[PDB]
Amino acid sequence: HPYYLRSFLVVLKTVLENEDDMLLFDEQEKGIVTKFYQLSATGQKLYVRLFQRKLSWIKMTKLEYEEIALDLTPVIEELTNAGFLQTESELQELSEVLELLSAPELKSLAKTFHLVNPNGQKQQLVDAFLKLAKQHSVCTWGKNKPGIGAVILKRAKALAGQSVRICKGPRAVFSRILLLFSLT
Amino acid sequence: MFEARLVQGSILKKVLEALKDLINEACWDISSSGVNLQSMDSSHVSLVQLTLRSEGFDTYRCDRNLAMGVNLTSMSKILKCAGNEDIITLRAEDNADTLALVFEAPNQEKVSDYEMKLMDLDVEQLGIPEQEYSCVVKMPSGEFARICRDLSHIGDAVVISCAKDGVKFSASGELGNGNIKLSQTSNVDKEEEAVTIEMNEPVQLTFALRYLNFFTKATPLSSTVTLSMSADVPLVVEYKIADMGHLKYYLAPKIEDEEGS
Amino acid sequence: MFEARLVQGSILKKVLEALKDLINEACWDISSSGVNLQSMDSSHVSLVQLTLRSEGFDTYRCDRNLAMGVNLTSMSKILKCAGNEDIITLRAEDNADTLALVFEAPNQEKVSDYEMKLMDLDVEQLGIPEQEYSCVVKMPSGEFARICRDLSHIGDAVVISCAKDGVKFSASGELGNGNIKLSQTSNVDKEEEAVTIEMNEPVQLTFALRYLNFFTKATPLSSTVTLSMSADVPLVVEYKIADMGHLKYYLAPKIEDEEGS
Amino acid sequence: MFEARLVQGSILKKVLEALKDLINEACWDISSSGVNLQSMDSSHVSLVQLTLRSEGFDTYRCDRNLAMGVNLTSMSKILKCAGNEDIITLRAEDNADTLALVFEAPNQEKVSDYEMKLMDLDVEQLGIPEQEYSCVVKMPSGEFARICRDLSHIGDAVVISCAKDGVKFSASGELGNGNIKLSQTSNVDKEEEAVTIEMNEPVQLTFALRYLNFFTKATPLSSTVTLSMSADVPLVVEYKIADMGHLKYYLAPKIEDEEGS
Repeated sequence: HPYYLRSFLVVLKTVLENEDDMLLFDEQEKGIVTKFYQLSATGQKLYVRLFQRKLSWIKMTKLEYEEIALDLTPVIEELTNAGFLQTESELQELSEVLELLSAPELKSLAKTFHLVNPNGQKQQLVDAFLKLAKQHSVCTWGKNKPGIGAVILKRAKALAGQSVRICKGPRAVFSRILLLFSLT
Repeated sequence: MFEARLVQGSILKKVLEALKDLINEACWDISSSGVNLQSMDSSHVSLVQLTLRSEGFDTYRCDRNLAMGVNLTSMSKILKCAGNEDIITLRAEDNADTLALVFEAPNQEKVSDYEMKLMDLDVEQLGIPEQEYSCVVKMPSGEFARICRDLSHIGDAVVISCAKDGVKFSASGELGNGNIKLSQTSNVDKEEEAVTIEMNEPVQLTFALRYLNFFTKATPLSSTVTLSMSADVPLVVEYKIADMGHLKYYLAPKIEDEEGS
Repeated sequence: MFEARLVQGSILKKVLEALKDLINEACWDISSSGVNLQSMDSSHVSLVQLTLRSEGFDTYRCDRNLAMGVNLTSMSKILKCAGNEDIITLRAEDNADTLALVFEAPNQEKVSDYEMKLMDLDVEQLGIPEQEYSCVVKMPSGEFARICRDLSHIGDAVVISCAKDGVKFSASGELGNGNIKLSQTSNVDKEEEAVTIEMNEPVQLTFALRYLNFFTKATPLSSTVTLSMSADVPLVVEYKIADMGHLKYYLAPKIEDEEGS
Repeated sequence: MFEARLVQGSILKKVLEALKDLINEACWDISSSGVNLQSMDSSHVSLVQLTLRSEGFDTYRCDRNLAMGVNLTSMSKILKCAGNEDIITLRAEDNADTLALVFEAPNQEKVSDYEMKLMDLDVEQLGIPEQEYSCVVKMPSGEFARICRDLSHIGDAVVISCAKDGVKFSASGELGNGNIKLSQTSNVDKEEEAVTIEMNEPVQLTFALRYLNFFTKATPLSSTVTLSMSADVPLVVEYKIADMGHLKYYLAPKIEDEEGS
């Protein structure tokens, strides 16, 4: 969208002319915003859009945005390197990956496990799986190795694949920026 | 060079069915003395052990100890393509990732050859603590499969009370509660009818029926199952595969506070 | 207290199976005369009546007439656990809400005990008017059981047109029309192959098939249906339960004016 | 008007199931010679030809030639209602608007009549060429069906290889590769349990397994199946319909893509 590109940068370059705004923002926030202008012109769109979107660990295979490129993966690599788009990387959080996984995929994961009633409603299987976390007595059959949850997240990431998310820091600081701009 | 010629292919055919749904991947530990399978299920609650000896094999040759990672589902698909009277000629080449299954038609007119790919899993050397069992039960395989299938409808948990007058299986559910008990066979000399119980101290434990149904898929392997159990030890279900080996299962009793929470 | 001992456990299993798909809950009226049941169907279309006389049971006793509302679905699942030759021992005590079913193996090696939870149902009694019918036909169960299944693939409306020399189970549908016409048989040594028909007036009717398919699920009970109709009177299908009782099936004929629209 | 009496109703029954899942509509060209059916398949890949000689029928008469467009799925449904030992009496009048089926019973006690709706179709006739083939194989029908289902789990392309001592059924899928060879034996007195190949020149082709599974649906028609293929010639699968007639099954081989480059 041109409007997404047209506005955001305009919002910043009008909030720029206010000495109070810099008086209320520290040097670190200023440096992040300087990095943000420093970002490539065509690389602006991926942070511009997903910011104006739902916050969740979501896979790139779902993304379809092509007005930049169909293989704009290197732009995401740049964003990850600069520190906006956290990739798969630190994904060890059972709840998050279970939300990431799809319902048929959840059914399949239930099938390869031996849960009870492996056919229900989306979240019900999720807390049924989290019930398996109450453990570390049976995985101690032989070696201790309590990473039952590690096994589940490994097989889920294999089932799911890649995904990304925005770091809280930037999101928060530009939320502050646009809310000061609004003042309503 | 691994080369095994097994006359009774049905014996190998049955084994895969018992393992097909309970385990997906496992290490096929092989030695010069026979085959040895040992792994865990996905839910990491039950232990399966197989002790196929080398004597039963018609032709056995194991130059070096090997371990091949094989997809159990994949093996079942290939195995179901061989008849219940063929002569299996499982034969493996040194570090070739090729399991040369050869099915020998007893009619001696059909030649069947397949090759399957070998995965690379990891070994965990599961320690098996040998430890005696207070209550020992042997009783014909079908009724055990019958009993564990019947109590599936009524409930999900079973209380097994090894009573000296006879083992009693009880389950409780929202449909009600029901207890099934047997009586020790005294005069019937048929080995496929005895319900002999060995008593050392009375015991009562609890197990999830979803796994007991899984275990008994290997009823065609043998006529009699042997159950050994005691205080605070996992359940062991034992099958005797003729005279070439035994197939034992391990089931940890459900923790008494699991239903409390 | 109420105690009933039936040697032929297969009777209860077959009886319970027949009423599974048509009735969800029923109130079992029991007296010194014997077991009786009368419960109009869930769809509020067909009526089912079932009676068991006391002398048929090997041992019967009932101090006071009772009426238990039994979830009919759950009873069959418990009954499905019983074998084909056990000695069922229905028993209820005083004013409890628990049915104590007992299954005993013929060899006295396996004692099965189950318990139910009764539920309170309103006792709705519907009058049954006794009167004479136009066509009464005694015909083997298997033949009719085939007939209803066969005509289902064509349409959903049979037209029985009883006549002086046989039966004419016609039907129709978008695919076409099928007119099955059996021929009257009289000179048969066995009574399980006679289709003797008694008529006073000719009768042409129409009925819903999806019930009729449910309606014949009691086929294993007997081999001789006593189906009978009269003018503007609900269809009567009756099976003679050995020397135990009768299981009669009532269905009101469909209105032709509905087919016009 | 056309009238045909067939003693063996099961033969006509077995024909339909083979054709029902492959072809939706067909034109039954009827002449004094007998019954003919040629119909190019749904996916515009395979060809099916059927011929029934008039002499085999117990009674047959057709004054003027006729071809009816008849739904395969619908007419197949009706015959499922007929018993395996009935005496079918296919009949259709000169004013071609409906089809009459006169299913009977061996005891001559139950008769069933059905009416089928005809359809008007474009008669597209294709002239097949009559020519000799390079490698021709006759071999038991049951074994061929078993081979097709077995290799279906491996890949979607069987490579035929007429060789010195039989055929070289070869599956090649991602899960593995499967090679099956049948030894040419002719000393067996039972021609049904024998495989005979006549060799003129070696030729190797490939066909998709999806059609081969369907092609086997006519297994109960006969015990022996004849296969003929040559270079750049569609595969020929023929079933001998007792002494009634024959059924031939055509499939053109795939064009071998330049996967080597």
